Amino acid sequence: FAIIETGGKQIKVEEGQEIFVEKLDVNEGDTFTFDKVLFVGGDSVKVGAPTVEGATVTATVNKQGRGKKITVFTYKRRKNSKRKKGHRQPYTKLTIDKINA
Amino acid sequence: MKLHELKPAEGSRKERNRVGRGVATGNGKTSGRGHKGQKARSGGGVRPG
Amino acid sequence: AVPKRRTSKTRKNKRRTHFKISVPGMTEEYKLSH
Amino acid sequence: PRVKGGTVTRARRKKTIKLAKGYFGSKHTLYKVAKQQVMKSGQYAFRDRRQRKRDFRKLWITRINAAARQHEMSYSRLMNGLKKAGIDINRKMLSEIAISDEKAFAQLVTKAKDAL
Amino acid sequence: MEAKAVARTIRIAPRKVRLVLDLIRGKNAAEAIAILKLTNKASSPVIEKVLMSALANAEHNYDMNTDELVVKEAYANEGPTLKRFRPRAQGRASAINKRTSHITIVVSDG
Amino acid sequence: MRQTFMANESNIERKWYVIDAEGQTLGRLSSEVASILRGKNKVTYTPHVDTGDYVIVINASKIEFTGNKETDKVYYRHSNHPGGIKSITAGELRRTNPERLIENSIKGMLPSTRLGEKQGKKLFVYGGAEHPHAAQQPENYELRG
RNA sequence: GACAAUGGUAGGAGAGCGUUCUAAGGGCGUUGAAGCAUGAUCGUAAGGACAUGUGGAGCGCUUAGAAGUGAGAAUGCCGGUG
RNA sequence: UAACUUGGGAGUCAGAACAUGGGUGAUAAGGUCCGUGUUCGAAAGGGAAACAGCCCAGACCACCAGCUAAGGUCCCAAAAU
RNA sequence: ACCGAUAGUGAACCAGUACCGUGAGGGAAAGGUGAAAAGCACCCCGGAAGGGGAGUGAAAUAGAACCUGAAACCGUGUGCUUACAAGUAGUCAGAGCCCGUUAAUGGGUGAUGGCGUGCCUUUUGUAGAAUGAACCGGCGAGUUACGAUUUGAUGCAAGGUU
Ligand SMILES: [Mg+2]
Ligand SMILES: [Mg+2]
Ligand SMILES: [Mg+2]
Ligand SMILES: [Mg+2]
Ligand SMILES: [Mg+2]
Ligand SMILES: [Mg+2]
Ligand SMILES: [Mg+2]
Ligand SMILES: [Mg+2]
Ligand SMILES: [Mg+2]
Ligand SMILES: [Mg+2]
Ligand SMILES: [Mg+2]
Ligand SMILES: [Mg+2]
Ligand SMILES: [Mg+2]
Ligand SMILES: [Mg+2]
Ligand SMILES: [Mg+2]
Repeated sequence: FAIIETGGKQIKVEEGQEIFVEKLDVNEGDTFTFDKVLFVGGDSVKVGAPTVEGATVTATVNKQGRGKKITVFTYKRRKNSKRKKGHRQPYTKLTIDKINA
Repeated sequence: MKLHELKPAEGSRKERNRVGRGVATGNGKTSGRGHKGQKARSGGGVRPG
Repeated sequence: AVPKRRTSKTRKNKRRTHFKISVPGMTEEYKLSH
Repeated sequence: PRVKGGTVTRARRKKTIKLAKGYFGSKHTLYKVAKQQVMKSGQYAFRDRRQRKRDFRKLWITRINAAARQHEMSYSRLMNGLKKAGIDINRKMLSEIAISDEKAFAQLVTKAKDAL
Repeated sequence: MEAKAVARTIRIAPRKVRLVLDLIRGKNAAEAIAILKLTNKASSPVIEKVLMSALANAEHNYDMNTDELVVKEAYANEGPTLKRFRPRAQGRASAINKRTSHITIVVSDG
Repeated sequence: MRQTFMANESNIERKWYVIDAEGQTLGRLSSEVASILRGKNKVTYTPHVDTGDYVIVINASKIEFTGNKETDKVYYRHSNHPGGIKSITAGELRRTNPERLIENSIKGMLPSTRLGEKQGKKLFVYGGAEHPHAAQQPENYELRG
């Protein structure tokens, strides 16, 4: 298993493993490389200061859709003051194939 | 101009301001006439001067 | 001396657990006419 | 000309009754009451997804001042150690490692403990 | 086969009838005419003409045997009312609500 | 949602320990005992189930009070009747029924939920020095400095 | 797009959703209209489509115009029921 | 980064506490009347056990990511017995 | 570019009627089977009411309260859950047991844990022990005509209009 850092946060993975993430700039049927590793134990252990070198993951993408809608609402009492709106947040999807380049 | 493509000029027409038809319009219960006095009365005010 | 509230649909029905009736005896149909 | 209100009324009134579903008693049949709890459900939810972020940052530290205690280490002198090494790994990761293994957690800690 | 019969605009409240029916449901048939006429109520002589119409049509219309033939559904449901008035102490008056019911029985074999 | 593993009923193994109450201050002990019942010091601690362990206490009677508070550490009580403030004890309880005095200081350090009562029904306290719970191989537990 | 700002009562200013009628244009319907009940559907909001059942003769769409044009509260008026 | 002028359209004239400078009162009152500033009013979120005005601090929507103010680190209850 | 059965007339039907008042005088409620009466011959249970079969019809769950048929309210059945428990009644988290969608990061029930004093109006300030609301449904409040003053858009210009 290996650790990455990805957008604003960290994730850990293994092969044959769905993994979701905040949106990225690619088309479908294509590949991507997370140039950011911070720890890999496995058995060939390697941990140090960030962007540990010699570790660039490979993967593949599957879908480029959006999430599900939540509603938003607030109100102050005894005062005629409210609000409503909607949100439906996007996501990229992946699967992991190989662990370094 | 064929009776089903009709478009007057820009800036000519407008929609009214209807009053006391909810909260979000900005003119709801009180309808301008803020709170209780003589100016908030049906047939209020004063002859000018 | 006057109800301050409304009686819900449950508290009305939690109360009638015992507001049923009973069965006669059973001698062979024949009555228990001692 | 005349406008008698029609179905706009009982439409708007059951897009709410259909949201109040799983609620006790007359809070899934009545509009004047349902409407009052659908509202608070919006101000509670708004408040919870800014507090969820404060719950789970307790478990992650709950579960590191257990694991460090095993090997003669507080939480503070652990998270101070790596401040010199430079490990910028978040919690939510140290929870899932030290729950799983010990051997990485043997190296991991010994450098935090090294640099002090 | 599932026969039935209904009695319609019968002049008793439902809340008074429903006490007898709970003693009648999920039982045999000749184990019901007996328990009915040994229950001192006023509901009982009208739920007794309403089995025996569901048993006399599983013999001439649909051809089943009365030997084993049980009761699978009996229930009462509200009906139309009849509004009346009782006078009181001062000039005031007070409501009266004379109520009705519909009765429904189902006899089945297995 | 993501990677924050939960414990459930299956993923838990609960154990039985032993502790000695000779030459110890009262609450200084019970601060360290109510955590073992509660599920800290494991790495599977979750706050909606019972992940903690069983704890046996022996020879309660040899428990010390500093200063002078076997006379002015009163334990009040009431009975929902008029004039019923029963100051039934001061510090006699060390002598009579010592097997309770240790059992109320610990149940106050724990919460008052449908669960934090249950994880105090896994405490066993004796003023003697022998326990009938030898069927379960209860280990010892020396303490923190 | 490199910086930017956005809590809000009285109140002012701006952009729009929906209902009923009319005019012109183009269209759907006994191979099932409006209305009614279900559903896990889309849009930044008011609100909009699609299928499936009952129903059994009349409704939408595009653009402009005219208004008895949107209710939870008035010890509110009328009817039904607890 | 603001002001000055002219013109169209409003609302308000019961104000409170806290600290400070002074009358009246009994160096009494969450008294009552004036002056200078901060907050409630019209403002949510942390701490003071609970609390409209008190110390920190000004919410565009979303996330199971992270650094410090007020106050705080034996257990309830997060962090140095 | 008028209403379409709480509307339009006080009255679409038995309407200045029933009903209230010594009298003068005051005032309601209530429309719809089907294209066609072909308006259920006959058998069975029951004293009759009403229902089950048969038969007319394109359909009788269109059978004289008959076009459609919402909601409150009242009930029958059962997939998950509930008799050591302190509750503005729900929100975020989260195991089990039962299903299988407008095909999506699915839906129903929820043993346990954290937070949490309803809505509107009036007030310096209200969970308030300050007011009003039993519940559901329909109706129910800045308009129109003449004059004035400003802003916007247009047509002709030392001229412009009846
Ligand atoms: Mg406003
Ligand atoms: Mg209002
Ligand atoms: Mg005024
Ligand atoms: Mg007898
Ligand atoms: Mg704003
Ligand atoms: Mg802001
Ligand atoms: Mg129409
Ligand atoms: Mg209107
Ligand atoms: Mg005033
Ligand atoms: Mg001042
Ligand atoms: Mg009608
Ligand atoms: Mg017709
Ligand atoms: Mg005010
Ligand atoms: Mg006052
Ligand atoms: Mg009241």
